[PDB]
Amino acid sequence: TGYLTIGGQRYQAEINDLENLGEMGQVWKMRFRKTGHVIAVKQMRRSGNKEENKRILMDLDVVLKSHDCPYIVQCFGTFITNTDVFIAMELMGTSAEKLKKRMQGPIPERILGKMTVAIVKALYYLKEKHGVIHRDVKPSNILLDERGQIKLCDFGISGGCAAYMAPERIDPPDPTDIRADVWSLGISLVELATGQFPYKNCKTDFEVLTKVLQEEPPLLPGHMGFSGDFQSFVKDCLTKDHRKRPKYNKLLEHSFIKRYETLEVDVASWFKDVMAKTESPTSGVLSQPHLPFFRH
Ligand SMILES: C=CC(=O)Nc1cccc(-c2n[nH]c3cc(C)ccc23)c1
Repeated sequence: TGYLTIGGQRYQAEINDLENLGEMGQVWKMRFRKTGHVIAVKQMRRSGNKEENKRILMDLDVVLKSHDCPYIVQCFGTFITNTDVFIAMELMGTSAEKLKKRMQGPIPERILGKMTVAIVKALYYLKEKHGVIHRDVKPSNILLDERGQIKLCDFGISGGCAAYMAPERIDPPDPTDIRADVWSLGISLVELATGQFPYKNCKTDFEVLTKVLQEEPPLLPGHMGFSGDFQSFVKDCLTKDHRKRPKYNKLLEHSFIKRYETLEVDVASWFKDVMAKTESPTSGVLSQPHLPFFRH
C-alpha cells in the first residue's frame, strides 16, 4: 500500500490502481484513477545498480523535505513492495534541453526571465533551508509544463559535466560554494537565449575546460535586442573570479529578477504554441548513404 497526498487530499493507494500510460528511467506516466491526476512514477528496483539507487534515495530525501518550495518538482508519495520502490512525482511537460532541441533556435527573453526567477529561488531555498549546493545546473534539469510552471528537477537535487563547470571548479585560485552554480546558470541562459551552447566547437571535455579558463566569459550578443537588464544579469553570473561573482541573495535584488517577479508573462500559451508548432508530423526524409571509399 502507498500513501499519496495530491489534489489537497490524502489517499491510501495500491500500486496496482495506477493506470499505466507508458514509459517516459525507469519512469512511468500514470493516471491516478480516483482523481484523474496524471503523474510521473519513478521505479527503483531493489535489484538495480547500487549507485543509481543511492542517488535516487538522496534526491528523494531532499524532495520530501521541499514541499514548501513552489519551484522544485513535488513528490506526492511512495509505494514499497518486496521488489521495488515507486515514487510518485509531479509530471512536467519537458526539460529546457529538449525544448531548445525541438525549436532549433532561441527561447524568448520573457520566458527566460520567469525561468530565472524560478530557478534562482529554487537553488537558494536548497542552500538556505537544507545546506544543499546543487552542483549540476543545466537545461536538462530545468522543467516546464503546459500550466506555465517552471521548476528545478529532482534529478541530482541532493547535490560534474565539463560544459557548465565554473573556472574555480577546474582550477581554484586557492585549494585547501554556490557561486559555481551561479556560473552554470549563466551559461545555461546564454545557451537558451541564443540556441547555441557557448563552447560548441569543442570536441572533448578537456577542450571545453580549456575555453572556460583561457577565454573571455561568453556574453549575450549585444546586437540581438536583449534588454540591458538581462545582459547585466548574465554578465554578473559569468564573473570569472568567483570572489566577485554574486550570491543568490544579491541576484534576487537584480533588476532582471525583480521585474520578472511581477511582469505578466503567459508561459502556458507560449509553451502550448511551441509544442504544437514543433510536432514533427508526414514529412520523414530518407537518410543519406555514407560516402563510399575513395583514393586521393
Ligand atoms: C531532459 C529531459 C527531461 O527531463 N524531459 C522531461 C519531459 C517531460 C517531463 C519530465 C518530468 N516531469 N516530472 C518528472 C519527474 C521525474 C522524476 C523525471 C522526469 C520528469 C521530464
